[PDB]
Amino acid sequence: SGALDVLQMKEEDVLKFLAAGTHLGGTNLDFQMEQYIYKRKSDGIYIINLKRTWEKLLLAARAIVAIENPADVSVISSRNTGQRAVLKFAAATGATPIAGRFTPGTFTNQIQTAFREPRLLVVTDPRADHQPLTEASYVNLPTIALCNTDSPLRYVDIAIPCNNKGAHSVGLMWWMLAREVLRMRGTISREHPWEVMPDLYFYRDPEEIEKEEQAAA
Amino acid sequence: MRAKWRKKRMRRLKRKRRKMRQRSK
Amino acid sequence: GKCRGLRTARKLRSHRRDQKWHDKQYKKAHLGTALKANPFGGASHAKGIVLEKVGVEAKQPNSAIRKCVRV
Amino acid sequence: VRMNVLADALKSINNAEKRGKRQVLIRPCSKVIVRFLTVMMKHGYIGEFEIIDDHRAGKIVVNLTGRLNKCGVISPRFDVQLKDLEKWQNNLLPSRQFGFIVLTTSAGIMDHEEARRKHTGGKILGFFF
Amino acid sequence: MQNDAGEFVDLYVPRKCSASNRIIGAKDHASIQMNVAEVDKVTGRFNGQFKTYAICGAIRRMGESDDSILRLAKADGIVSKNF
Amino acid sequence: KEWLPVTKLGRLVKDMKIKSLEEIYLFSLPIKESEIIDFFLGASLKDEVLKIMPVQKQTRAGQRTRFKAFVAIGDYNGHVGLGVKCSKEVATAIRGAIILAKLSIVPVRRGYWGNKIGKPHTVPCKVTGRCGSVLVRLIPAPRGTGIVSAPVPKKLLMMAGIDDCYTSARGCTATLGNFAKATFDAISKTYSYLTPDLWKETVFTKSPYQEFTDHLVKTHT
Amino acid sequence: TKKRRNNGRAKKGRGHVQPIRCTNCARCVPKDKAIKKFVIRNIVEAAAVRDISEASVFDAYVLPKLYVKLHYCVSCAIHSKVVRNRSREARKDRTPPPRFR
Amino acid sequence: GRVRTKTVKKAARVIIEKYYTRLGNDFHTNKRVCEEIAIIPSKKLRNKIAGYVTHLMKRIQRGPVRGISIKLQEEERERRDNYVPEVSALDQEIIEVDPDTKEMLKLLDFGSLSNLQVTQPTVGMNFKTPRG
RNA sequence: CACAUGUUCC
RNA sequence: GGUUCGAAGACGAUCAGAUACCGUCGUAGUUCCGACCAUAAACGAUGCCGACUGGCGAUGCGGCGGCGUUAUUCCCAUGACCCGCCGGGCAGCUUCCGGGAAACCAAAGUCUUUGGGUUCCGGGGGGAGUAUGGUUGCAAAGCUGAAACUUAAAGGAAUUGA
Ligand SMILES: [Zn+2]
Repeated sequence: SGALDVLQMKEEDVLKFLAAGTHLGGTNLDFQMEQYIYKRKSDGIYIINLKRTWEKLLLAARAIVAIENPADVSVISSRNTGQRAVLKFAAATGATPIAGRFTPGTFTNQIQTAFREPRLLVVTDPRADHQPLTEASYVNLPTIALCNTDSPLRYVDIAIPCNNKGAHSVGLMWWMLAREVLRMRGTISREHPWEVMPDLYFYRDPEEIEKEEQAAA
Repeated sequence: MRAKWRKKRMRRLKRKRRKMRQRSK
Repeated sequence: GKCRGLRTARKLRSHRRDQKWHDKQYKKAHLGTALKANPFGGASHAKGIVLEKVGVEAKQPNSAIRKCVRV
Repeated sequence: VRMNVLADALKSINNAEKRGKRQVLIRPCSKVIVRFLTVMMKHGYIGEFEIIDDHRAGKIVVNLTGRLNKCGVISPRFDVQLKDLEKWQNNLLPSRQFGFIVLTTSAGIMDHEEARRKHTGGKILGFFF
Repeated sequence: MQNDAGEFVDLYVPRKCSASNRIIGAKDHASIQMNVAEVDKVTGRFNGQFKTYAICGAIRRMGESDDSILRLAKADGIVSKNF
Repeated sequence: KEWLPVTKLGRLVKDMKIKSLEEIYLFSLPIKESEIIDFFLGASLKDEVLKIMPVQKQTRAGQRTRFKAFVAIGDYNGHVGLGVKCSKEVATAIRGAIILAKLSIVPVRRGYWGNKIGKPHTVPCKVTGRCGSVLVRLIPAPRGTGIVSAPVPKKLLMMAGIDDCYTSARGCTATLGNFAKATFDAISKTYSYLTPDLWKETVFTKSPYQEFTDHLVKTHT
Repeated sequence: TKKRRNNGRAKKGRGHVQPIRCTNCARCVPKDKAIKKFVIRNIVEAAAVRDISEASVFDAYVLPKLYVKLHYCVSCAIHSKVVRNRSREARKDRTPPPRFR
Repeated sequence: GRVRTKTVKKAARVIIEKYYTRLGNDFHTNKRVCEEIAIIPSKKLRNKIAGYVTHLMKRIQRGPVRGISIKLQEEERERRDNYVPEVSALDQEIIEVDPDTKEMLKLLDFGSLSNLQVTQPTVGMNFKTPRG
């Protein structure tokens, strides 16, 4: 990831970041997110640096690969946008998916049937999933978070600066991570592109599911 | 007894001692 | 202490001298009025003359009659 | 106003050490502070410092390591004999294995071990461990 | 910790924080044990060893836990030095 | 009778795979099983009850009274623990405090006073701990001095392995719950204070859960 | 103990403010301490607004409103239920109640 | 009050998720279906559970239910989750790019490309909500 | 518009 | 000089009684000038000077820079807005900095790891801010200020019932 031309920025990933609006930040700015931002455009939107996003995206990809057991990587999404992206990421990689309503006590209460013991916590949104960060303190848990400019850094341990508000920019970043964790371990060759198309990971609104069906009919 | 009126009672009592001591001199 | 000057010994000693008079034990042991009001006058024991025997009623809940002597 | 200069420098870098800053800036530069910083550096308590000598009282940037617990100052500078120098370090230093009391002597400014070697007393400056 | 005759005497040596250089306590349940995978230069694949770090729980609650790993990551060459 | 593990940290304890409880403290992993302590130090460990505190609350039909227990625990070499449990009945609270006391045992640091001959006996430096208004300080002491302290923290220093130490207590020490916890914090900070001997770069060994990540999946969940 | 950080008033740097009387009673209340209500209301609300309209000589005449700046004391406003007591965490909220009707 | 208690409700939840093909719509049939497949100690609870089942029936053909596990409705949701359209939502030949973000790519390596169209920035900063 | 007051122990 | 209000007082209600709360009057006073008086819950219940220790959005003044909308109109520059930066000015929000018995505190932190400087002030509760002495004041009263004796609690924060 450090000045290695195999892992530097790809042109195919540039057009994907811009079309999904991942470089578009929030209106406000958290003082820890002053190092991931190029400059604030007119209309008061900060611009997230995509190359530095890609560099932080690679460092978090080193985390899951270093975890020898793929099962105990807890991936949690609470907002309605992110359950569809995190479920197939856990299916493709081998991680543990949690889709909505994070029960308080899954990492602290032994009697619970959902008592999990991960080595890694991957968070779709720090504000939407602050509760998983609370039990990430009581148990020694390195934490990955998909942070926005507005997202605080309470008990996150590595952050990938992205747009976690837009639906297209949410599932694309997981489609980033689905490729890369399988690219250091041997599943995917880097010469040919990975065959799964990124609309599979994107959130489908119930209106959009209803919108789609008559064009198929 | 409020603390305000016991101070007022003291001043009425202190003034009474002022007149009583003054007539003897 | 509040003041920490290199030549504030007379300020520190005067403060400790004055604030000692506000202590109940120091003022009792260093005033003539406390020794004047003491019938013993610093004596551990003393001899007196019995003139009558007085019965003293007791205090709150524990109630009895205590036998005393006017010495 | 600013009565003591070393007291403000030592507490400024103690506040940074509690927060764990990598380096800290102190606003005045004095000969005593420069001598004070050289005492701690030979023992490896801090990272390497540098001064910015402008045409005023200069500014000192001191790189910090994580080896500092507390660097205090004793005011006023009480004179210390050789007889009660053990008494000073008994109630000020944490232990006899480590902890350094630095105090100015006629031979210069040095910690309490080197003052024992040269058999010279003087006025106390501060404590650090 | 040493004795006079040259033998280690403590029953264990505690860890140290990678960023703040403080020793991590035994009841610091918010401690981090990072594991950073290396990449082979030519094939771009996982090697097999670790580049592990250790951060105390105070840094996480103060919000520099991502920055602390990031600063060592430039120094250990994981992050591109231009960034 | 037989122990079945619940937390996956305790699974390696039953597989004869965790060599000591030191590397448990090395990685600051939480202990939530009282019998993990019983596997390593189940023989030399002893228990001693500090106080039975009959607290109560005012209800409409009288006062609801329950008994609060204070048990300090730990073998006389390297480890000491404290546990507080407030149950309905005295023996249940005493039994329930022992379980919580084993979960809260901490390693001690023993230092020398001046000269460094023999075995470490006293506190290596001046550490202190406090809760509420009770503040307790620990002072290094020469050999053969004994524990100069109040009787209740004296039992804790017997059970921590420290034979010589000078103490000083500031605050309302009649409250034994705060008086015992304030001392127990002070011993617990011995491995929280940085020592000039400890200035070397700590070599990182493999994580205990990492080293047997294949052993913890081939036989159970 | 201290109930309110601002002591139930907006006085922060003044130290002294002019008092104002109340609407129900004549209680002397400081201006920043008084519960101030400004009510925008018509002279007639539901029934009399209708029949006067056809009885008005001038067709399509808008009825003028009435503007009264109310000044209540602590005892008067609570007894008249202008404001009510809240929990210790609910006290710190100072946003107005939602306005839809 | 004809409010169903937790014992009646929880007994009716397990029946639906296990006997979807056996259950009907009208009250009297699934009353007798649940008679054989459930050990209900009294006739009163047998009518109450089957009656609450019938009220849950009207929720089933009108859409999904929160607290239920139906093998047929999850199959509808499973293929909808695995839907793949014929092109991606990322493949547009038209990408509108802010000029301030055009300075971003030019200082990077990937500055000038084929299908990047720079727009015109809005003049006059007006983005904050009015105070109050 | 008024609702003033009711010794001590668990 | 006294409009209004209004200690005292008068009268009418209420009540067992009102010498109170309610209502009608109403002296002193409340209004202006010249002199005393120096006491307030005179509060941020938080002495004054100096340094350090997170951010966040506001607001007052002054200064600096900048697309742009809008007036003199004939635009530069000045006004009114918008976007930032600087110094302190009153504040607010926020969090495991840290502290405190807690309430809570950017100070009430940088304290048993105790020392930047300098004043005032407290030693369980009453007696008592009392007596006496001194001093000021036309007076009211202001400042300083006990002891004899009595007492095992008084008190502060917080929890649960009533
Ligand atoms: Zn009023």
